Amino acid sequence: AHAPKVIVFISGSCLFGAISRSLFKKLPIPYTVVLLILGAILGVVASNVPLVEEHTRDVAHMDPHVLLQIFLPVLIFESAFAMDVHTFMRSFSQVCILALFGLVVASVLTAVLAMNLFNYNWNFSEAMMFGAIMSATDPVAVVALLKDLGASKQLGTIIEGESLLNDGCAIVIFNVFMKMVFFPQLTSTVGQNVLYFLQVAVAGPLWGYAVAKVTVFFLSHIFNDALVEITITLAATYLTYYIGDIWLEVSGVLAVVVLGLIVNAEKTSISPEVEVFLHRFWEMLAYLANTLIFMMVGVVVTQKALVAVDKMDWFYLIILYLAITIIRGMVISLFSPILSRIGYGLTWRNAVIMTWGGLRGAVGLALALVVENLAGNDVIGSKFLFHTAGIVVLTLVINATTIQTLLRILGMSDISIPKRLAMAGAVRRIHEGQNRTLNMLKSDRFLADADWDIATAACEISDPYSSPREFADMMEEARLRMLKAEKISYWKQFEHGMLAREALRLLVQHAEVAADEKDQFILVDDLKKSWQIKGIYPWLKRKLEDLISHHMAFEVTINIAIVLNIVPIIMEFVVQDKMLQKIEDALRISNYVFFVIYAIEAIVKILGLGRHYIVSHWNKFDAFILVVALVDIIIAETSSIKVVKLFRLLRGLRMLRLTKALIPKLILVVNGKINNQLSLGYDVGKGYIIGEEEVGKIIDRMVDNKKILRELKHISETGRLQVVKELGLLQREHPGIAVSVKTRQAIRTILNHSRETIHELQGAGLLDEMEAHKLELTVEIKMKRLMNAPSSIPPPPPENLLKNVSWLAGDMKLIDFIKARASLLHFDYGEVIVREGDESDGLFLIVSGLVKLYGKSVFEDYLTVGNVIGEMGVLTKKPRNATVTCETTVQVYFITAEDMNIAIDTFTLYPSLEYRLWRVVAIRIATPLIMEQMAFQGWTQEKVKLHLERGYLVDLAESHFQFNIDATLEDVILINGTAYNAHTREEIRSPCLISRTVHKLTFQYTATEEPRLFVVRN
Amino acid sequence: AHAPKVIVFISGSCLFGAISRSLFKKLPIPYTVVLLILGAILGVVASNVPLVEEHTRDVAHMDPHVLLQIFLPVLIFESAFAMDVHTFMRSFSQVCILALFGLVVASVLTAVLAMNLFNYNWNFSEAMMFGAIMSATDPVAVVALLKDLGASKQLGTIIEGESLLNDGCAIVIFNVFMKMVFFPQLTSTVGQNVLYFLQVAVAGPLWGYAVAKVTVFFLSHIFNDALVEITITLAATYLTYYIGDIWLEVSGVLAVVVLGLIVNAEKTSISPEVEVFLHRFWEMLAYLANTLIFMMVGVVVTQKALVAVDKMDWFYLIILYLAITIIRGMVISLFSPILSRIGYGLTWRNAVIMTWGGLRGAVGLALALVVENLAGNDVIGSKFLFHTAGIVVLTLVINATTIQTLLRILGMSDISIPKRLAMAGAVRRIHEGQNRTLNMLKSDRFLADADWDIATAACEISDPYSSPREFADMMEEARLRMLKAEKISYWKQFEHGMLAREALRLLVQHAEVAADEKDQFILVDDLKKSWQIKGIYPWLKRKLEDLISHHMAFEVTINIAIVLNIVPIIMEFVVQDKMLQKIEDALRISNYVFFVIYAIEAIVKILGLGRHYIVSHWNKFDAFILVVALVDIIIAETSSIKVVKLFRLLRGLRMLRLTKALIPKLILVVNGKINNQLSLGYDVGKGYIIGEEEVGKIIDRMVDNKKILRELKHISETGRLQVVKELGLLQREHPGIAVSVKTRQAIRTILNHSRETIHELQGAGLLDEMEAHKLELTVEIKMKRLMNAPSSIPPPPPENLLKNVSWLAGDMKLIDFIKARASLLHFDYGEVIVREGDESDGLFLIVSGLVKLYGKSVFEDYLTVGNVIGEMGVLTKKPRNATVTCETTVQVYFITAEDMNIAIDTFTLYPSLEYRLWRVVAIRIATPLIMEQMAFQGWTQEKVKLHLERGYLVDLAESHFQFNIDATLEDVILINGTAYNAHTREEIRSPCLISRTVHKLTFQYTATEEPRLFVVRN
Repeated sequence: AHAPKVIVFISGSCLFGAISRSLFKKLPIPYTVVLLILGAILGVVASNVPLVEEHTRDVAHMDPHVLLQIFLPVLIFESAFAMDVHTFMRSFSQVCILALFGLVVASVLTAVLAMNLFNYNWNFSEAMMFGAIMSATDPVAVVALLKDLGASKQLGTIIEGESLLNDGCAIVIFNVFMKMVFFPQLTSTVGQNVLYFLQVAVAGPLWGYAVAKVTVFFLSHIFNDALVEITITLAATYLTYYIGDIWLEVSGVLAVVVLGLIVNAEKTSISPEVEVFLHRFWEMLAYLANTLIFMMVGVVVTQKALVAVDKMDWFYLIILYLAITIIRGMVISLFSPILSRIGYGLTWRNAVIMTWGGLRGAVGLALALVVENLAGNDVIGSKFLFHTAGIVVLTLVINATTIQTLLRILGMSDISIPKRLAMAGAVRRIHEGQNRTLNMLKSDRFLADADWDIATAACEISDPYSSPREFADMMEEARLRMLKAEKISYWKQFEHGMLAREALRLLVQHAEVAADEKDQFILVDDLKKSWQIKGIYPWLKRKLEDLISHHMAFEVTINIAIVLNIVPIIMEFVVQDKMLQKIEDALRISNYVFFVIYAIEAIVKILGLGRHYIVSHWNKFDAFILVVALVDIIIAETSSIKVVKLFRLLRGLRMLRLTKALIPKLILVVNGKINNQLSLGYDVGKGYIIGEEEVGKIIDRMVDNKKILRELKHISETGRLQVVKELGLLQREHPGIAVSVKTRQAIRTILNHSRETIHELQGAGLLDEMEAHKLELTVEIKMKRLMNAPSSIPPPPPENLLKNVSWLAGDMKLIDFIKARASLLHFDYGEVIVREGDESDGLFLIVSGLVKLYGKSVFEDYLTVGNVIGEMGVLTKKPRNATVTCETTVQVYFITAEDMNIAIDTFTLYPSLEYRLWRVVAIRIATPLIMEQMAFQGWTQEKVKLHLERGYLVDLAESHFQFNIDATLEDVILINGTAYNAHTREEIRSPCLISRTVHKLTFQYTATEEPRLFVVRN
Repeated sequence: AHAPKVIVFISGSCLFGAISRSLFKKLPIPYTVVLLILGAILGVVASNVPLVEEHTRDVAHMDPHVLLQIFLPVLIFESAFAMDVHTFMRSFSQVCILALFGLVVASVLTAVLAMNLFNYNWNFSEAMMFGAIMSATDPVAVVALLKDLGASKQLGTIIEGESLLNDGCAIVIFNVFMKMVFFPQLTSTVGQNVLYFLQVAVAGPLWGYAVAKVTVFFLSHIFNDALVEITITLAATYLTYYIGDIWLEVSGVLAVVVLGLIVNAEKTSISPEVEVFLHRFWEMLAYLANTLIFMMVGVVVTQKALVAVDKMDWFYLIILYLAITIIRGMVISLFSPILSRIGYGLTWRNAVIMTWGGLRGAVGLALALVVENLAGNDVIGSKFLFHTAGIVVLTLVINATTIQTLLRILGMSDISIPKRLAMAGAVRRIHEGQNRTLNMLKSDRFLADADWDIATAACEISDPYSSPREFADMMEEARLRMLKAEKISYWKQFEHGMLAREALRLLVQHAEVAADEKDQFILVDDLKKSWQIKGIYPWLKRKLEDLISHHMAFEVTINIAIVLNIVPIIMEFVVQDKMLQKIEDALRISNYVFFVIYAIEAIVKILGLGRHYIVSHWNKFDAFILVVALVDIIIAETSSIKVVKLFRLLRGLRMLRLTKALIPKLILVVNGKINNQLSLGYDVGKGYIIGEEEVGKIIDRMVDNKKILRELKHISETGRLQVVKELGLLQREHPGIAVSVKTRQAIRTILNHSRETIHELQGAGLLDEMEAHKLELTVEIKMKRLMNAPSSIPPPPPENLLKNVSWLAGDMKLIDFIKARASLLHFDYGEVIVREGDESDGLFLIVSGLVKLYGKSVFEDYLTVGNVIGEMGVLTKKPRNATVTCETTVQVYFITAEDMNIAIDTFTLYPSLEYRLWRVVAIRIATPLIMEQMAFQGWTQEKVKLHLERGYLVDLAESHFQFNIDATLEDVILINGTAYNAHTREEIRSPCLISRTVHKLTFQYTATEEPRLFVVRN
């Protein structure tokens, strides 16, 4: 059979690709040129040696179908799949203008040249096929350099996206003109041509979109089956192309492009193992396709093409190379007035790279082989193949090698001083670690006599990269140094999962954009562009909710019944539109019986709802459709004008009333869009707030100048406050979406720490490897089920807020008491709930709204639902520390200090209510104190809070003296009250970090300021 | 074209497999039965609806070639690839006996039944095809249960290996009898039949072995190219099959089996990413093959088979099911007298599982489809397909579901108390961690109002599994508790890379075997089976080294010349054996010119070496071959008997002398085999020593009974000492191999810690993600280059040992001094180098041999090259602490205390020589002290040593008082000398762990016992 033999030839191609790719890794020329050389050699061998000709001929040629329907889909999908979708969408308008118009203009100009330069006397359709071939690109070799050098990352994204769209549209143009040349048909009317344009250009992406959304839907519902996900992705990728191109005659390649982009975007719905597998799998297929195409080009160019090449063809080829380079540069320059004003903009030297980086590749060669096959004996196939191969070789030899020197000359290969210094520091760190390990290993019993001259050489890692004027100098130093601290903070937040990858990239992009620009800091108005939702979706949401504003089984039954009955309707009316004696009778009978049994909705609803049945708007349509069907059924017991109008009405009216059930789902879709935008804005805002709170502890130990310190601290806080206000406003604008976004991240954090506990048990050897996977898989299934959480969650009632406060969360009997003794208060904008210095009246738990707080230790921040205000008012029993003002309509539970005192004095079990309240206060006191001692040591706020979570209040009043052992402790904070050192007799009367040299403490009955102390176990 | 359509059908199969696999996950029946049902439905549809018949018929049938040459290789290779090779090799004799003989006996018995039960009147060849089909297996559904239950892991390995070999040999038997039935040929002679048997049974595995070794060779030389590795593996896998089955007519399937097993074994030569990709890729292909085969079976069984099935065929099918189950059980029982005495043995209930677990699968169905296609219109194809499908369905419905209940009834589904308790503890740990994180999250500003009723329910992980008599009870408790501590230690050593995976599995197997057996502890003689090298390779090594015992370019030129000239020789003599006028003349001329130019070896060597040229043995053959060629060339200037003998001699003599160059490489091969065995033994011994040294610190805090304590401590040390002796002996037996094995692990440890430093910088955000990958890739390329390190490394000279001692390793001027003042001593067995209580004479650095040490703090251990003996003899200047005796011929550098005192008093820079010596002493003192405080806390010895590596000696004598701050320190050990507490005035005169409550220390001029103190920075 032929299939084993083609697999054999594919494996031969595999090994030749391996050889070429391995040996010429040193040399600058890419391996594809070596594959062309090998193809040429194999061609001459198979020509002069018939013993191998008769074997190889059977596989040496490829039908147009295998090219256009296997190779091109693979290449185009792999290109669409490896792309970073988000930056592409960020630059879509620029990349799409450049691709879709530059392709047309470049192909037209190339076709004009091919008619006027070459003596081949081609007509315009042939020249346009030629231009479409010569306009394809393959910059995989250049985007790699732009990624490695790191400079102008947006340029790499733009070039790659342009290549993707350019290749897709080039294939479409080729498919048109190939038909006009090799499969001519009679002149179609303008209307049919317009429909054909819409079929290829508009139906394609829409078909891809539909299949992509269906595929991601199903992928979101598969668990513990990597094979099913992989298989579904592959089957969808091929069926999209085949059904599009063959059955629908819709542009398959564009649908495949859209499918790749969408599936890449929705990567969160795919388990990570399947993600990495799919990336490597499509890379492998693209590699095989490239090797096969290049070797086939060499073989057939020696066998069939070069036998008909004249001395003038080489001159034409050189002129063509110059012409296409000039055309591409001219196109880019001509659109520069537009591209400069959209997306990323376009620097001159970026335009130079984009011109020079236009490598041609496998797509053009595959199209040239299609032409060569279809042309048969005509010279046009040989001319096409020769010129395409010549251009490919010239670009891969000249451009693909000189691109590096061009990057150097234009001044872009220079790696920035920041990154160079970071690399040098990291290398020295690694080197010191190696030195330590070398010493230990030398000081060991078993490996004492290893040849260290070999080992030390073997491990050596080496560097890969090798007064007011003074006040402005120091200011620019501090500016860049602070932005570096912000970058570090954003990465640290990412690694623990406080940040989504997209939020991280947004923040890092804003930080590097702020670094290169003069006198700049991260602009809060550039962050606001995230959570400021575009009004389209809110508009739609309120509209649909307005539009949607008797047992449960009835509507389920009727909604099923519509789907059931539409099949008879369409079956009959399509037949009547197209044009068994029992079948038409059976269809009419089915219509009549359906109309009869529709009493179970019509009259049942009329009687159940009573006279007011018609008040509900949709029941009016329910009556109307029955009225129409009654007449058009009664007619049967009594012409063209009857039937051709009934076939309109009895279809149209029956499908319409399904929208009543459809709207609730579109509401969910709008909610999902709003949820995604709100979640991204929330993540970036929270990340920025935390980054400012962390960098605002580092700067006090990192700039000396006590004027630059104040200016940077002011810029930091004036940025922070706007965000903390706006995030509070977002909740009020869209409550339930925010509630869902909060619950989701809560679960995510819990699951991450559960995985870390599992890995700790695994590394400690307390849990088997096979048991570790079994637990981890449940962790992952829960994590994936997070993606299917409702996009909106109903906000909890206030009693559920009381039920969940950290200190209330315990005894049901205490919760019942607090229900029995509480009051609910409501306040308007600008009402001030708390003043400084007033005596304690009770505790406030805010259940709605946003409040601003102010007071000297200043403290200008805000609080929101679930926060408790006046925490120690009944513990310390002293004048208020701060003022609280309503920034919004605010609702709180107020429980009087008289109400507290009873429970305070009565709930005295070992998990004491006073103990719980003081611990809630102590964590808040302790966190800044721990940070001020460790922010430069590298911990984040959340690890600080988890570290303090293990701690407990010191059980004083057993006796008023204590000293501790570090074998049972690791940190101490004095929260409140008066204490004094047992050795030095120095008093401590402040919230203080108890330094680790403080040996022994003693206390006394300063009854107004009684002590509390907090300690952490190892 | 046909290829796009077959891809479409494959994608349809993909989606049906996805549906069946997803929906029936709850139900017990496997999805393949659902695929058969779907195939049946599709068959009846395509039968009664010609509109889809005309479309589907083109793909519905499959040629025998696509089955036998695509599907079967894929299935067999995937089976061979997923297998754990090492346990399979450990049980190979048992599994191979059972597979290769049970297959023959079962197929013969089934064929006899098929002749005698069925009225089909088959001949013996047809019945043997039938038996070969019915003897195939597919236990993938049962080995999964045996892996999940964890009981009888060896049984899972045995069943899986039996299936692999059984399927391979069944395909071979089928290929024989299919030829005899459907492609008959004339009766061959017995000799040709014997050659055919050798061609199928012996040449197959050898061809697979050759391709496997070549493939792993090339894979060992590829770096930073995952695609090349993947591509080469796939190309090799298919070319092995194709070249074997088609060009060589050698059994392809067996070669594929051997290739899969070998490539799986050599996984260390493949980058891990390529490993996981290949596993998932072959799983995917096997899944596709299974789905396609089952659906095709359903389609064709409805279209062609069931139309010719009678009421008696069902009775035959049921009788056949019973018969094959009985036959398999009988075979297993009959071989039980043999299988019980080899490999794993065979428990009765294991035999019951193996009988009931014999699921049939895709291989039998594919062979049945081959028969059905070849039979054409004959009833035999329908009978074969019907019976095969019936057996498959019966086994998948009955056996595949009842296997779980059988495992329960026989008493194997019960999970052991140890694992249940471990799971309960791990679950409670995870639950407590979730509780902590829940509390913190509640005590947070941003997520305060998340619906915790949703979150807490969402994250909940749940348990998956739900007096002398008293002295013996306590003894069995301590025995099992110690073995559990050993298991933990072996896992902890693995996670940091002190152990190879195989060494870990050896130790864990020995630990669990020792746990289930009564009154048992890990037997040192079971560890010895690792490093006790079988004598074959040492024998070969010495033999080849004996056999192998004038400018450099000459031999390179001649070794190339032999390879060059053999091509003319073979080209001429094959032609003369087979039977251009210029070509034969040119060949003779080439022979004569080669003989003439061979003067450049013959006479050049004779003159260069002189008269004694003939003394070297190989020069005698060099002269002999020239003598023979001279006569047979001179003949041309003067018949059959001439030519047919010259064609023997002038070939044979020319190839022989290449063995002189070949032997040096075979020496390397033998060295590699010895290296692998020695390395595995070394790893297991070192792991056992460290495990005993760690568990020997835990037991003092883990058993109360001070008699069971002594007995277990004695069993531990008496095991340890034998290993520490034998590992010392191994070095002397095979020096350079041991040196290479030491250097390799040194580099491995350094690279692991370098990777950890990189990940630390990455997590701290100090290094970019893209920079982190760039460094990590260099780390990985170095790690992979470790695999190509020489298998033997020449032992360093003594001056290189002096050059590398931890304290000598510094100033070149000090090294020069030590060269200037040193002495080298040699000692025999039983000479005692050091006695207790003698005055200091100097320091010993051992450069060769093994010495035993003894002394009260007892200390009964050994030391080896690179160890220094008498470390503080010139520091403390007091009577010796211990006795040292030569266990072997021993050589040491002895440098007199008089020689020390000068350098001690002169090398006083900041990196003081005395400082370095005291630090070398201090680490040795400090390590046990840190372990005794932390062994139960979970640290290993190596993390202890790395922790101490950061520490330094306290710079006393600035003033004799000090106190420290934990913000600059983390641990303290007092090494030697006299100190006293500043507050309590208590003296300290012992090597002591300075507990963290010790605030302040003071010292004094007790000149005989001056103090040294060691502290660790954070």
